[PDB]
Amino acid sequence: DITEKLRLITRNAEEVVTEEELRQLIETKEKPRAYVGYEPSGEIHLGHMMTVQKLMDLQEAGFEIIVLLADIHAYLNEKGTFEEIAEVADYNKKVFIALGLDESRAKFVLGSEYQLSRDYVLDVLKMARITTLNRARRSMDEVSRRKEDPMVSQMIYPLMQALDIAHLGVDLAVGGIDQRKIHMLARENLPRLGYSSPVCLHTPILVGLDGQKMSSSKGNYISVRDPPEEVERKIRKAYCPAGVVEENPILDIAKYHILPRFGKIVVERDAKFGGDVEYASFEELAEDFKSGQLHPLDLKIAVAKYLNMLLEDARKRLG
Amino acid sequence: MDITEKLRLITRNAEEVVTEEELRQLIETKEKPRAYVGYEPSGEIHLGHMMTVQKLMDLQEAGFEIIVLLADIHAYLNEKGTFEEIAEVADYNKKVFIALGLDESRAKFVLGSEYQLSRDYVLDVLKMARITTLNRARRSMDEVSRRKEDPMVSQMIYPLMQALDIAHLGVDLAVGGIDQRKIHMLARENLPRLGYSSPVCLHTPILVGLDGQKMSSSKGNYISVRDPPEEVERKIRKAYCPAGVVEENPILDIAKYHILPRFGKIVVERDAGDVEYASFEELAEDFKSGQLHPLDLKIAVAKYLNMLLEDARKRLG
Ligand SMILES: N[C@@H](Cc1ccc(O)cc1)C(=O)O
Ligand SMILES: N[C@@H](Cc1ccc(O)cc1)C(=O)O
Repeated sequence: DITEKLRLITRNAEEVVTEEELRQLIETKEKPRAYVGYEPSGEIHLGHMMTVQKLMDLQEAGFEIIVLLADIHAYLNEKGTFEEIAEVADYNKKVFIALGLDESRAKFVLGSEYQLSRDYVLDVLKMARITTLNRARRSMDEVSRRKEDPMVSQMIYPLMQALDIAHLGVDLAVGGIDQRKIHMLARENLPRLGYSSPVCLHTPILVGLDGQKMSSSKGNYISVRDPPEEVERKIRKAYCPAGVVEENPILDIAKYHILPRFGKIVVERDAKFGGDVEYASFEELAEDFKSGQLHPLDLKIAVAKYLNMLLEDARKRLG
Repeated sequence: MDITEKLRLITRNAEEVVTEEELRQLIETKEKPRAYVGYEPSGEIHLGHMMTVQKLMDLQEAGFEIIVLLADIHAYLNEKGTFEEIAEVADYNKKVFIALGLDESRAKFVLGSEYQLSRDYVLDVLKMARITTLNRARRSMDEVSRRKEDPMVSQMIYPLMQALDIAHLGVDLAVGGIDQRKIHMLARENLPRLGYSSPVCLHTPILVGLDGQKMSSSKGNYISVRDPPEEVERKIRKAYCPAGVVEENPILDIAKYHILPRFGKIVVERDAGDVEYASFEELAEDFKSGQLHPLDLKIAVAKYLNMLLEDARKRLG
């Protein structure tokens, strides 16, 4: 079964640090623990669903799952007042549950629950003493709200993230590939504090609907709160080059959200365009897209329909 | 004493007071204003430390409650050693400061780790970090950090904590060498943003070494409280003491900052013509004119410094 759980765990993962460690981890200790941390956000979008889906894969593969609602991190990264963040954190927990991470499959933890404890703060000070400002600053390049002229709070942020792995008893740290430098810092520094180096699983960074970097500004992304009509509109005008698989926003939704959740995707089409076709794997879909057998217009309609089913169900649970 | 005498005593030998207006108001409105000086525990206590110790004595004489913060966590963040090593040095420093005159009967001692790891304090550190730019924090540590470039993250946290010590210790007047000015300005601007009062700051000058240059452990151009009498005499005899020149003259500075304030007067033996100086102005005037020769001044300075250190070592045990 090791082989099949390894396949599921690494599905749609961009990188695993390291493969061997992950394998031996599944071997020794039949109770592996993985987590993902999230700065509470008023808007939960496909990007979040990227790592959420990976947590569901892991839970299906036998892992214990922890979801860290990193409220202190959100504060340090200028996401608002403690009060505002506390409210978004509760909202986020509801959504994650509604998306499938129910409290019987995952344990939700609030950073403030332990990040102000004496043992944790002392570790932060030790981490700060052995970490150069340079290394810390560089680890935050793709994470900090401020790339240039950051606040001291953003330099403390990576140290705390690394410590969250140790204090939550995590064996596998899951996160987007933009968390890579922070995870390497953890692997290098945690042992110096008497903690084990974590295995890391990185997911790819989803490009926005326009084919460029996803940005809260442009709004080139889909939120779990977007109504069916809005989802349809955004997909309709999304960048989707015919025969181009990589960096294709629509293909990405099929690959990362629909197929993993539904198993297959039916693309209804008029007879003159080929008639209804069903894809049991992404490689089959991509192959037809690459060859021109599957046209962007038909794929878009199907992706919008499945995504809407996904979100509708989410809202249903969300009550 | 009246307000005038208190202000003269407090500002005596200060390089800067931020601000004198705030200081007068503090004294006129608060019954027991509080002042402090923080020190990273150090293996060697020297005349530089005795400079701020004397200022705390002046403040206490003026009615202030004085606190000595043994900043153990700060020493750790500024790479002074393991917690174990720093703890031992902190204990030693406390005994030395008590021996020098800041006895537990007249000053309160606080160890940083007693409160710097508490929830309320740590939360304030996060709040301070949130409103302080890395650039300002780094710049404030220019003359404080052990690492000029390539500093550790611990050294960027350091100034935030020093600023917060002022609020958490209930301090009204922060005392420190002029090299602490940037951290103090950070405190004056950001503490109010966290809902705390802006402290009055009093800065003492940086004491030049015995060769007239920057004190350095490499040179040994300074007097340590542990130096035996003959070593103090040897170091003073050999010290930079430019004839007729007063500014940053190491020997005249010892008379100015340590002897006159403490003994109230300084007797200099001279052949027939012993002279008693009651003010540094009188002493300096005679030095500039040539009426007071460097050799005679050196012998007197060594004598008084040895009385001070000998007494301290006796109290130390
Ligand atoms: N750094 C993560 C959030 C996070 C915070 C703390 C952690 O322990 C883990 C993850 C992000 O940018 O999404
Ligand atoms: N920064 C001071 C030490 C200090 C530490 C903490 C304080 O609150 C005050 C002072 C020095 O360099 O000597």
